[PDB]
Amino acid sequence: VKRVTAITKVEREAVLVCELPSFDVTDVEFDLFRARESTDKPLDVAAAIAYRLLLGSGLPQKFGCSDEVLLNFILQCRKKYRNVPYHNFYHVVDVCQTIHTFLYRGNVYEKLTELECFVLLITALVHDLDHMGLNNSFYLKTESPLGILSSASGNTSVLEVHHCNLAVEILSDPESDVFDGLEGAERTLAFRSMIDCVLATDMAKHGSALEAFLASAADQSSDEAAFHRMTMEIILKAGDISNVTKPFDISRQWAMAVTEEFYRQGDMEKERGVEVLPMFDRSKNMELAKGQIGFIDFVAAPFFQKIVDACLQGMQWTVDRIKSNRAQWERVLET
Ligand SMILES: COc1ccc(C2=NN(C(C)C)C(=O)[C@@H]3CC=CC[C@H]23)cc1-c1ccc(C(=O)N2CC[C@@H](O)C2)cc1
Ligand SMILES: [Mg+2]
Ligand SMILES: [Zn+2]
Repeated sequence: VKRVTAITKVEREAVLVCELPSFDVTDVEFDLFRARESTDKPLDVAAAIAYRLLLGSGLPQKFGCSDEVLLNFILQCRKKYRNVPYHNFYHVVDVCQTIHTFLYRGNVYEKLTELECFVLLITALVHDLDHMGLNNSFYLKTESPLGILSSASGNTSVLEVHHCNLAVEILSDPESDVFDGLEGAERTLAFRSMIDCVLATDMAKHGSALEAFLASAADQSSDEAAFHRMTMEIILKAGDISNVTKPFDISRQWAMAVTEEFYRQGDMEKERGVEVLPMFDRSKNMELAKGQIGFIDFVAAPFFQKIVDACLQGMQWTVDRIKSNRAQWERVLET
C-alpha cells in the first residue's frame, strides 16, 4: 500500500502511436494473437487495446478518470506481469476485452449499474498481478515461503490475496488512481467490489460462487445488492475461463500456453519431492484434445449453460461456440 515508480512521457507515447487499423476491439471474433504478431512491440499494442477499449466505453469519462491517469494505470499493471507462458499481460487484456463483449454484445450491462461496469473492466486488468505460473496448491504442498505465510495467516487463497495487495499498491499513487474521481461511499464500493471479484477467481471457490449466483438470480428482488455483487463475481469468472468460447484456432493457442504452465508446475513439484497429479505430469500425456474435452465437460460447458439459462440469455453464443469447439477436438480424437 505505497508508491511505485512514475510512468514517463516516453512510455505513454509508445502506446499512443499504435494504430490498429483492420481490428475491432469490441467484436467477439477479435484475435489478440494476430494483433500481437502485427508489430515488433506486442506489449505496446496490448496496452493500446486496453486503452482504446476503456476510453471507447465512455466509463472513465463518466467517473472522473482522465485519459492520462487511465494510461498510467494500464502501464503500472503491465510492469507487474511476468514473462510466464500464460498468466501474463496478454491474458489480462484478453479477459478485459472478453468482459466488454459480455457486457455490450451479450447485454449483461442491463443487469448492472454503470459504476459496476467500470469497476469490472478495471478489475480484469489487476486480477492476476505478479502471477508466477504456479497455483495455490503448489505453495501449500511444498512449504514455499508464501505458503507458510498463508498457513500462519489463515487464508488459503495465496495468489488472489497477493493480486489484491498489488492492486491497492498501484491505486495508492494519485497519478494512476482510476477511482480518485469517486466520492465517499462510491469509492468504498469500488474497492470492496474489486477485492471481492478478485478473491472469487480462486477455483477452489468455483462451486460455491456458482451456487450463490444461481440462488440470487432465482429471486433477484428479494435482495438486489446480493444479485449485483454475485453477477460481478460471475462475469469476472466467465472472462477468466472464456478461452473455450473463442474461434477454434484462437482457443487452441490459449490451450497450448496454459498446458505448458501446468507441466512446469509438475516439474517443480517433482524436484521438491512431492508426488504429482498426472494432469500436471509431462510423462503421462500426449495431445491436447482429451484435456480440452475434459475441461469443457467438467468445468466450462455446465458453468456457461447454467448462467445463461438462469438469466444471462444474451450470452447464448458462448454455449454454441463451446459445443462447436468440443466437436472439433472430438474429431481429432476419433481420427
Ligand atoms: C483452456 O485450458 C484451460 C483453461 C483454464 C484452466 C484452469 N484450470 N484451473 C482449474 C480448473 C484446475 C485453474 O484453477 C486455472 C486458474 C484460474 C482459472 C482457470 C484455470 C485449465 C485449462 C486446461 C489446461 C490444460 C489442459 C490440458 O489439455 N492438458 C494439461 C496437461 C495435460 O493434461 C493436457 C486442459 C485444460
Ligand atoms: Mg487468477
Ligand atoms: Zn486469470
